[PDB]
Amino acid sequence: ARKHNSAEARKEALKQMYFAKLRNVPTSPRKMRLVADMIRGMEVNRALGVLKFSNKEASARVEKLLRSAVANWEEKNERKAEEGELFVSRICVDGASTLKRLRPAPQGRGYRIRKRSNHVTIYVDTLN
Amino acid sequence: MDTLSFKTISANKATVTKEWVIVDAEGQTLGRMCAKVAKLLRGKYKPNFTPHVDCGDNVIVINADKIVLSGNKWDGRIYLRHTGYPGGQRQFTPRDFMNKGPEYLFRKVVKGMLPKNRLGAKIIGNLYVYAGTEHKHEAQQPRQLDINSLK
Amino acid sequence: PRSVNHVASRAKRKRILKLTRGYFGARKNVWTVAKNTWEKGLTYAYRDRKSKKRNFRALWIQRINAAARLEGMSYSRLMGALHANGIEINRKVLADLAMNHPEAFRAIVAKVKN
Amino acid sequence: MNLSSLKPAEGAVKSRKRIGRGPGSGLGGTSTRGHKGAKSRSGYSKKIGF
Amino acid sequence: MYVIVDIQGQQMKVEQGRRLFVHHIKDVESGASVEFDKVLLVDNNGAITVGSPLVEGAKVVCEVLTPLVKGDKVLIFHKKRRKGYRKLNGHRQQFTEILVKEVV
RNA sequence: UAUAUCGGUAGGGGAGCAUUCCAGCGACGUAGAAGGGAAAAGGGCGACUUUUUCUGGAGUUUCUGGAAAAGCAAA
RNA sequence: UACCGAUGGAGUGAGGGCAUGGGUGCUAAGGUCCAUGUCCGAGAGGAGAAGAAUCCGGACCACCGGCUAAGGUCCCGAAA
RNA sequence: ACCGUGAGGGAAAGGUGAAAAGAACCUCGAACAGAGGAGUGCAAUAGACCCUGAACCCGUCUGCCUACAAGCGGUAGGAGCGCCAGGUGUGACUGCGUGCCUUUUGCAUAAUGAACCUACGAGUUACUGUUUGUGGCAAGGUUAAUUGUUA
Ligand SMILES: [K+]
Ligand SMILES: [K+]
Ligand SMILES: [K+]
Ligand SMILES: [K+]
Ligand SMILES: [K+]
Ligand SMILES: [K+]
Ligand SMILES: [K+]
Ligand SMILES: [K+]
Ligand SMILES: [Mg+2]
Ligand SMILES: [Mg+2]
Ligand SMILES: [Mg+2]
Ligand SMILES: [Mg+2]
Ligand SMILES: [Mg+2]
Ligand SMILES: [Mg+2]
Ligand SMILES: [Mg+2]
Ligand SMILES: [Mg+2]
Ligand SMILES: [Mg+2]
Ligand SMILES: [Mg+2]
Ligand SMILES: [Mg+2]
Ligand SMILES: [Mg+2]
Ligand SMILES: [Mg+2]
Ligand SMILES: [Mg+2]
Ligand SMILES: [Mg+2]
Ligand SMILES: [Mg+2]
Ligand SMILES: [Mg+2]
Ligand SMILES: [Mg+2]
Ligand SMILES: [Mg+2]
Ligand SMILES: [Mg+2]
Ligand SMILES: [Mg+2]
Ligand SMILES: [Mg+2]
Ligand SMILES: [Mg+2]
Ligand SMILES: [Mg+2]
Ligand SMILES: [Mg+2]
Ligand SMILES: [Mg+2]
Ligand SMILES: [Mg+2]
Ligand SMILES: [Mg+2]
Ligand SMILES: [Mg+2]
Ligand SMILES: [Mg+2]
Ligand SMILES: [Mg+2]
Ligand SMILES: [Mg+2]
Ligand SMILES: [Mg+2]
Ligand code: NA
Ligand code: NA
Ligand code: NA
Repeated sequence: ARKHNSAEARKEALKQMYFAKLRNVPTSPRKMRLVADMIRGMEVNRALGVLKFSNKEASARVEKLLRSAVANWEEKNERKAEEGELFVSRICVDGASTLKRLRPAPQGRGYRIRKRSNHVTIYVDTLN
Repeated sequence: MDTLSFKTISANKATVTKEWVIVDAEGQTLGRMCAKVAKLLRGKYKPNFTPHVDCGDNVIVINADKIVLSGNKWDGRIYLRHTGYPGGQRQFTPRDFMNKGPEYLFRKVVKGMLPKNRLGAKIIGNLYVYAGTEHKHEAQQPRQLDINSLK
Repeated sequence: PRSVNHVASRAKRKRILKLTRGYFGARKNVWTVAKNTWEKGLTYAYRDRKSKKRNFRALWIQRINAAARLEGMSYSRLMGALHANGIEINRKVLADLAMNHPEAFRAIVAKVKN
Repeated sequence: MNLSSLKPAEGAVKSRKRIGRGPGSGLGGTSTRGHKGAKSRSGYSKKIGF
Repeated sequence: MYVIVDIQGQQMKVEQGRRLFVHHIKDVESGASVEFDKVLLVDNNGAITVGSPLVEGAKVVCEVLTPLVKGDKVLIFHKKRRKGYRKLNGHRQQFTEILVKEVV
C-alpha cells in the first residue's frame, strides 16, 4: 500500500500545476536555452508574439509548447484565460540523448560528431 | 558543543568606540609623528582593540607644513616609482610631495606604516591633514590630543 | 569465492566527500581533486591549532598594553611590577578585565603602582 | 565447546602478511623490496653458489 | 559579585549559578560537591580584592552535573609529502560540567 | 602504582577493520530486505559502526570458528 | 644504560652541506679526493624578508595557562 | 557485425508487469513530434531505450555573499543576514599557507605523470627444504601406495 499512497499524494499535487513538456527535441540545448532565457517570466500573449517573430529557429517549437501549456491550464481550471492573465512562471531546458556520428578528417583520421537533443518544460500561472 | 565558557570578546561595528582627535605637527619629526598617528588610526591605544575591525580614531592633523625632516632628507631622500613603460622609472622627493601639498606627503608616509590589506586601505581614509589651523569639522567635536603624551 | 567490496568502497568516498562541501569548483566534488584538497587542509589545521595559542596571547598583550597606557604605565613595566609583587592573574584574565571591567583593572594597577 | 564456539589454542593460528595494500599497513608502495636493482624486479631469483 | 579562581589549571571568572565546563575531574559522580580554593581576585560589586598569595579565606563551592562530557571530535593528521608517511587519528577532550552554588 | 619512553625514509615487528562465501548457534523481513538520497550519534585511536527518515519493492543478518577472485590516486 | 653468542627477516652498497687537518686545482669553483666531527638525507617548530644541512631547538594528542632559547622591544610586527 | 587480397583478426548487445490487462476516448498541435488528462494496473516518476536509477556532467528555484579587487583556493579566527531552540546555510573583515605522485644529494620546480567520473587493474598457487608459534605421542615418532566395511 506504500507506493499506492505515495502515488495518490503525487496525483493530488499535480492537479494544481499547469505545465507542458517537450521531450527529445533533436536540437542543441544551449541554443534552445537562449530562447528560454529570453521569455522567462513574461506575460503569455507578449511571449507568443515574441516567439512568433523571433530570429531563432527554436522559437517555433517553444511557441507550440507554450500554446499547449495554456491549453492545459484552461482545461485544468475549466475556463478560458483572459487578457494578460497568465504568465510564463517557469521554463527550463535540459539536455537529452545524443546521436554519435563519425566524420572523416585528413590523413585517415576520423572524428566524432555529436547531434544533441533537449527537453523543454514550461509552467504557466496567473500574475497574482 | 561549545565547551569553552570563558571566551575573549571581539569588538564589532556596533560596539567599537571611535572618536575624533586633533593632533598638532608644529615641530615634530615626520616619521616619529607618523608612527604614533598610525597607532591612533589602527586603534592600538584602545583596550578593546580588534585586528579585523576598524576600531581606531579619526585623526585631524593641523599645522602640517611645519613638520621637520632631519639631515639632508628634504632633497636627499629619493623616492622611486615606475610608469610601467620601458625606461619609465621616475624620481621625486619629500620636497616635491610637500610642494604638491602636506596631505600627499603625510598620506605617503602613513601608508607604509599601515597594514597592507583591505582594512588598511579603508583605515587610511580616516586621516585628515591641513596646512593651517583652519578646518571644518564641527558637529563632530574632535578632542585635542597632545601628541607628545603618547609613547 | 569472488569478493568485490563495491558498497564499502563507494561509501568511503561518499563519507569523505561530505566533508569537502563548500570548496570552490572541482575541489568540492571531483574526488581526486577533493581528496587532495582535504588532506592539505588537515595539515593546515594541525599547524593552526598550535598557532591559535600564540595569536590569542598576542591579542591579550596588546589589550593590556593599551589599558596600562591609559592608566599611565607600559605593558612591560606593568608585568614586571605584577611579577615582582607575586600576582598570578594571567594575561587572558587581565585582558578581559581591561576590556570589560576597567575599575578592576584600575585597582590591579593601583596595587602595584607603588 | 561445540561447533558453535570453536576456539584454537592461544597462538596456534596467525594471520598471513599481505603486502602492496596501502600506507597504513607498513607494507605498501615498493612493498618491502627497496627501490631498484635486480632484486626489486618480478622474477628475480638468487643463483645458488653465485 | 564575581571571583577569579583556578579550577583545573585554568583561571575562570565565576558567579553564583553559572554552569562551567572544566577539565575532567576523575572519581566523582553526579550530584557530588567539589570545593575550589585559589581565588586570585574578588569583585564584590565595587570593592576589589587582589591576592598575591591567593585571596585568604575565599572559596567557590560547586556541584557536579555531568562527570564526563566529551568535546567535539578533532582530526589529527600527519603527512610528509613524497615520503609516503601519513596517519590520521581522532581526539576528544574530556570535561566535567559543574554548577556554582556558593561564592565565599 | 611509579618512573622512563612515544619525529621518522628504506626496512623489521605487533595488533585490528571492512569484503565474498561456508559450518554451528541465534535472528529479521510486504506491519517493508538489499541497494540509492538526507540527517544524527559513536569509537584508547582508526580502518569503520549504529540509529531516524524519504526512495525502493525482496531478500538480509549477529556471534564463534573456517577459506579467499579479500581494499586503488597516479602504471 | 643495551654490549656480546646463536638463530628468523631486511634494506643499503648514486650521498650532500658546514667546521677542522690535508692532497689536487690557480691557497679558483655551489670543484674534486681522503680523514675527524656534525647536520640534511630520514627532521617538523623559532630568528634571519623569502634559503635542505648558518644561529636556537628533536614534534604522543588536546588547552583562549605559565617560563624561557636564538634573536629582539618606533610603525607594518609581539615587547622600552 | 566489422576489418583484411589472403592466411587471419574479431566485437558490443540480458531484466515492463503477477497477468498485455501494452493507455478506448478528450485537449493543444499539420502531425502523438511531444505532452496534459481519462482509463488499466499494488504501482505508469512500471508507458515500451520500460526493475533499482549512483558519480562525472547539465539545469531551475530559494537563502546568503559579490562590480577598489591580486598568488595551490584551504585552514584558524569572526560581524551581519537568513532558516528551524541551540542547532543549521552564507560569509564583511583578519592571521597563516608555492597541489599531489614518482625520482633524487637536493623538486613550488621551468624534471616525470594524470581531462574527469563510474567500473577494471598488479607477491598467487603447487611441490620440496629451513626457522618458528601451537599441539599429539615419546626412547621412540610416523605411515605411503593400497585394502576391508558402509558409503
Ligand atoms: K605511493
Ligand atoms: K547478498
Ligand atoms: K664521501
Ligand atoms: K516496476
Ligand atoms: K519485480
Ligand atoms: K536520475
Ligand atoms: K580564503
Ligand atoms: K623533459
Ligand atoms: Mg538536430
Ligand atoms: Mg528564423
Ligand atoms: Mg583516404
Ligand atoms: Mg608556546
Ligand atoms: Mg617503512
Ligand atoms: Mg635493492
Ligand atoms: Mg620505483
Ligand atoms: Mg640506486
Ligand atoms: Mg616481465
Ligand atoms: Mg619526541
Ligand atoms: Mg613513531
Ligand atoms: Mg519505507
Ligand atoms: Mg582484488
Ligand atoms: Mg575503484
Ligand atoms: Mg656499486
Ligand atoms: Mg659508491
Ligand atoms: Mg661538491
Ligand atoms: Mg634517498
Ligand atoms: Mg637527523
Ligand atoms: Mg617573560
Ligand atoms: Mg607592537
Ligand atoms: Mg513527423
Ligand atoms: Mg519511482
Ligand atoms: Mg527505471
Ligand atoms: Mg586604491
Ligand atoms: Mg566593493
Ligand atoms: Mg640530478
Ligand atoms: Mg622547496
Ligand atoms: Mg624518466
Ligand atoms: Mg602531461
Ligand atoms: Mg608537474
Ligand atoms: Mg590522477
Ligand atoms: Mg585514470
Ligand atoms: Na606488522
Ligand atoms: Na497519451
Ligand atoms: Na594528457
